[PDB]
Amino acid sequence: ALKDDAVLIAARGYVYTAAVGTAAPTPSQLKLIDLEHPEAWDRTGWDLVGHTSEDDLPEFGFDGGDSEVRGSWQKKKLREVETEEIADYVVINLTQFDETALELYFGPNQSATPGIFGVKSGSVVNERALLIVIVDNDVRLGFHARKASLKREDAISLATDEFGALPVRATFLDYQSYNLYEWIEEDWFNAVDAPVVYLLDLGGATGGDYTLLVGGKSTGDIAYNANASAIKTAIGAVDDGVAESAWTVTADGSDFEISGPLAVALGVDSTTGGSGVTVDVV
Amino acid sequence: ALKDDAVLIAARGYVYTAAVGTAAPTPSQLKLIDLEHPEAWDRTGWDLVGHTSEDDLPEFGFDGGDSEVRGSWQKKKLREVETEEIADYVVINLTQFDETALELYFGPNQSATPGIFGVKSGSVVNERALLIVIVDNDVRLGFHARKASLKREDAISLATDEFGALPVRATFLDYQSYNLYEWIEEDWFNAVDAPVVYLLDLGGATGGDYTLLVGGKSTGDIAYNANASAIKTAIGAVDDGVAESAWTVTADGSDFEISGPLAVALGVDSTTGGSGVTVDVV
Amino acid sequence: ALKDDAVLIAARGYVYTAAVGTAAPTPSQLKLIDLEHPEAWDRTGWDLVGHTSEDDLPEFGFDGGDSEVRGSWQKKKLREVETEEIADYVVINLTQFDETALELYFGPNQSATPGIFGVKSGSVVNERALLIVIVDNDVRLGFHARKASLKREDAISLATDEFGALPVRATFLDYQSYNLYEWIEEDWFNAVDAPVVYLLDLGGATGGDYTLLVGGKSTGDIAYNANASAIKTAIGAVDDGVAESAWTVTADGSDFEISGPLAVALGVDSTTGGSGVTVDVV
Amino acid sequence: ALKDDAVLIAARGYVYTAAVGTAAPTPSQLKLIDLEHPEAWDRTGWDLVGHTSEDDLPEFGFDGGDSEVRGSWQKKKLREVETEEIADYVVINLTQFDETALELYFGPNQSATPGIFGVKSGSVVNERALLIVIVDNDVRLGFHARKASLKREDAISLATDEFGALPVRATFLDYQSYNLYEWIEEDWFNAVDAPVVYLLDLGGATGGDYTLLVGGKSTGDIAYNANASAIKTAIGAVDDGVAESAWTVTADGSDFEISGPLAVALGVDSTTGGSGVTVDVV
Amino acid sequence: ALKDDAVLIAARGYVYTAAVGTAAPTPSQLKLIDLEHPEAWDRTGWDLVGHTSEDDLPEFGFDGGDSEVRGSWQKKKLREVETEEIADYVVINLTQFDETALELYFGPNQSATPGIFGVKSGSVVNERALLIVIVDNDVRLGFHARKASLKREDAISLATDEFGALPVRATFLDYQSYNLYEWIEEDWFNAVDAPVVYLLDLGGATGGDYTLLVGGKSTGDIAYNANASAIKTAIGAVDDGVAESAWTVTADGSDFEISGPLAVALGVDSTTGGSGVTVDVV
Repeated sequence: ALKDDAVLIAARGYVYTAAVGTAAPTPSQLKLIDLEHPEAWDRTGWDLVGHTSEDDLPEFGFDGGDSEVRGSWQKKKLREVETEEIADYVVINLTQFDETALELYFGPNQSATPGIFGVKSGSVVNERALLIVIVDNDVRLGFHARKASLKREDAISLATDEFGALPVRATFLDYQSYNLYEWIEEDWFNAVDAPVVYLLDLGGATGGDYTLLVGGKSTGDIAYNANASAIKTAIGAVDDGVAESAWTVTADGSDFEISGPLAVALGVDSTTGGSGVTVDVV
Repeated sequence: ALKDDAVLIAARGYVYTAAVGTAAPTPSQLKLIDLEHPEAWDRTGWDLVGHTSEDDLPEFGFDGGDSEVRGSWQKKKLREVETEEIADYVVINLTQFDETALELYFGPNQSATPGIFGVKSGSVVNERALLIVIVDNDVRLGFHARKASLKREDAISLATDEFGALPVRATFLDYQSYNLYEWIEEDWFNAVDAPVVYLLDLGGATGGDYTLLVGGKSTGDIAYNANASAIKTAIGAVDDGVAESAWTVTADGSDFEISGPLAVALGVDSTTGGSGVTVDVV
Repeated sequence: ALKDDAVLIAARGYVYTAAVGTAAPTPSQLKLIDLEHPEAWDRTGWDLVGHTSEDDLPEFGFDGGDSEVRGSWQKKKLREVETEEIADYVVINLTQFDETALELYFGPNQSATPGIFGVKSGSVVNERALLIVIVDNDVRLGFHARKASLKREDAISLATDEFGALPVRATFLDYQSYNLYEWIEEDWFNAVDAPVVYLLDLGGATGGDYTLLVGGKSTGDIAYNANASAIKTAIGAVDDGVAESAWTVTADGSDFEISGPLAVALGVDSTTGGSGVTVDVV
Repeated sequence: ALKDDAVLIAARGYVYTAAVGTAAPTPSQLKLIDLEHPEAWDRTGWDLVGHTSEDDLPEFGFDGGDSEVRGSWQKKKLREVETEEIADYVVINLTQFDETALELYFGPNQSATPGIFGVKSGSVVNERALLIVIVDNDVRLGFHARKASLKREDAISLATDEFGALPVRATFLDYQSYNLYEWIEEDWFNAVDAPVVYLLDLGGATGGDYTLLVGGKSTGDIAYNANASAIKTAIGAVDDGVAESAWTVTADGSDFEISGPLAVALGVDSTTGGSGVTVDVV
Repeated sequence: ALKDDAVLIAARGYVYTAAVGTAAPTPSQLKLIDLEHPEAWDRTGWDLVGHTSEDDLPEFGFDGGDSEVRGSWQKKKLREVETEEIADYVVINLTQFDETALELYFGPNQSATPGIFGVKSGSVVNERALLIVIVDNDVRLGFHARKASLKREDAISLATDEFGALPVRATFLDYQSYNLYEWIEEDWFNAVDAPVVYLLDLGGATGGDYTLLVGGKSTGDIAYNANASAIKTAIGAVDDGVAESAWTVTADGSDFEISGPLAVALGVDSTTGGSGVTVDVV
């Protein structure tokens, strides 16, 4: 279904890392968590990766994944076969230059003396857990990987007016029978299939009649004191392809549930009392 | 011929998916369905895939089709032959981060937990039927594939001022006896030579209780010596998608002419017997 | 051989198609035919492909034609060879989504059902004749191929703010003893060597004198009373590489028709009232 | 048609806001409303925005809408296309500096303490429903929008001569099933298309004759006791060819009434007794 | 050459619309129609657009039309070309706010309820035919666009001291091989020449058999044409708005000559006395 609440702009976001395997905040915690302070979290061990580029948001790419359509002499297209496997990564453009951000790009500090960061000959291993939180007016698309192997992706960028940047690629590694990686919103994933209810209210009406509008098409006159079976009858009697048995209607005085296969609204109202009729959605 | 009705401009459109092999709404239904609610339709089983990007529309690409002109020593240019056969697809840029629209990009949820969606490996099988309805003015060009294999086309896009995108390539695969895919629009493809008319008999009968069928559904019942308006309003049955204003009827007292946007058939023949009744195309 | 009328701009134009081998309008008919009604022509069998994009006109490309020069130890750089045979084509961007334009891009309709256009796996032949008429402001350069093989050249283009398009490539194939393709225009292919001639009016102005500007050199003064031989030797007097044997001068009664190796223009007029002196092409 | 009372001068007016989606008063019960008091209206939830400026009235602008005329190589001037979607908005200038004016412009108060309105780093979402009323001599055109995104349009004005003001732009946006905004006035939109009728009242006549006129043209004398068909014949008999069959005529009280495609009036009158003949629209 | 009649001043005017393709009144009707009542004309169904700004007269602008001069390496100036085709339009400042004006600004009314006018998005199509009649000294330069696509030009204008306005642009489009617009005036655009005459030749004739077409309808019966000029007070009495003084008539022996503002056509009188009366143009 088309949901307008789940279309996402990445307007601000945060990136965290920890020793491999650490649990991210649970999907109920992630909406209450304070993002700038990993020292305050109930899921301890996360810490911030430092500032990250506004121009270069994390690129959730892949490499490999080529495939060909194959078939017999008889039927030319019957399976699509992978030539080589997908491998999954994210590219992160760090911009802070502390040890806390050079360590992801170069690997662990190779010298112990104060005020320097030392580097050795190549092929160091730098596996780390990764958490990312993309935040849009307090909707929070969370992403977590139990293990990722980090490597530098391209040269260190410098400029005279833009920020310098340390582009690092995290490649996702399968860890200890956990998932490869994982997305964390309470309201969007494995959520309960609750049908839409139009919450009609007669609003203190007295005398006269009103008309429902369903799928953009209008029913007849509904009396200010009509019952649930009559309302269900009048919606089902709209010339619009769905039977009466497709609908439900349930009552509490002025309050009604209406629910079924199409959108419901109000056309004309002449019910001469209170606010007149209204229609909310649950 | 040149026609100005058929220069498509595709300003809005809806993308739907279903389990492999499910049929689309027919050419005469496509002109009448409510597009935003797939649970209302005849030809059930479709689900709306969610928001699709307004700039990166579905691209109907193909790979292969490499072709060479050939001929023998005596006759230099006699055939054009395909060195590689046409592997055929449509690329949809989904822009919604629900389970309903990640499932096409990553395969099924792979975890039990409420509020989480997980990933395991690069390889998955994700085969679906596809329907696209492309709308401008009143023309609604449909496109239907009985079986398509879905894979991710490239990286998840993110930006600070434009919606994040989940691009999937649907690649078409051959499904038993059926076409690889069908374009659907009643006004254009296989169009009838002249606007169709159906005959109906009163035939010198008596007593004359009978029932019609339109759009696969039975009318209200019709009596002896019925007026053209009485037949027209009985054909205007509220089980259908079509208003009485769209139908037309005419008569010679013995015989009737009927015409409109759906086919007419005899639902139940005249209960009194006698000379009986029939219905057919003129 | 500079001819400004023959410098073509394709500002408007038409594309037609018919069963293989069908004959185009003769060059003398091509000036008379009504280009939007092929049903009316003296050459029966043509019909239009429908609308074509304005931005992307027919592209008369070719593939192959690679060649090299080769020799022997006996004899250096002996002969050229064409190492693969040149393969002409034209690409037409159709824009109707009607059956009359889907059938060129997808081959024949694979479904008998009214309102749908089925497509199937594998190769489809779709050989047919082609006629194109390019209409530069009342000159009509036609082009005809008695057999072309039509294949889809690229993806269907869809956009929200520009007409959708179906690129078809028509490769040209040899048919019987006929040419591969022909350009048809009565004025300027295989036409007569029409003489270029100048008319010196002299239609009044009894008294006074004028020069003539020949090849951009002025001759001296000549009087209104002059005869054909006097005009000839005055034209022949200039320094510029030509003499009285190269020129011709003739008269329609004090009104001179002249020809030769160089252009002639009015130079300077000083004749009496009456506006007689003027020179221009026949 | 020309309607001299549908020409609007925006001499006075009022502006109101509410939570997203709340209904405005219906047009029946917009005539009765007390506009200074948005408490105790027909439909509740509205609040007054405060004093809007007296010279810089609300302006119903829009952004985008650049459209271009598309074509084809065969025929140009096919359908026109919008290259940008029209973004309707209204700009309102508020002369008040109280919290009810500042929370439209800055978004909600960022401070809890009495007697201050603290504000903070921007990007604040401020969606609101909007109602505007224009008042002109007892006709009262209203306007209503279900959702608008309010934002600051330009700098705050201050001066020593005339009141300061805050400019705010309300961009209209879609909100579920409903229209973008709706104009409200009872006698104008969707009102019954009733034809014009003229009463011809004989004013207490006792004898004599009179000339009627139509479209500025007179007709021959009508007796004080002429019947409906006689006057219908005589008014239909004039030069201009609006013949008898174009006219409807009726009678009661010994008077007559006329209706038809041209306006009617009284010319010369010789009728004895009473006021003489009388005629006007009824 | 110059004349002072054709120096238009546009002191008053009218603007009309209708369904696409309908025909304006002919040049000889436009001189005698009554402009305020489109239901009276018997040309077709036009409707009057309502009041228009009394000082923002219609602006017949255009977009595009840019041009430059092309050449060659030999010759620098050989033809002028236009890089964009002329996109013609007219801008009309409507000023009444009734539905008959708002339909042209916002497109057709999207709300079904009494007293509410609604709108939802761009990509609406609002094709109409357009007629403008520009009046001074009762000369009437008409203008007629066969198909025009109306859109809003800029914002609704509201003011405290002069009328509000609804600026619409109508862009002219090609319809079905007609002119994209026409200017209509019988005295100016063609046949600026001595007035047309029709000759009737009586032949061999007897008796009061009669019929004579003028303006498409028969004149009333006349006895044997037996008196000179006696066709006056019949022509100029059954005349559709052009009385006796408009008609100039002469007769001698077998010959009657007739001239005036509307065409005389076929007639046949006094049959069986010989060859009968006959008619032709001079």
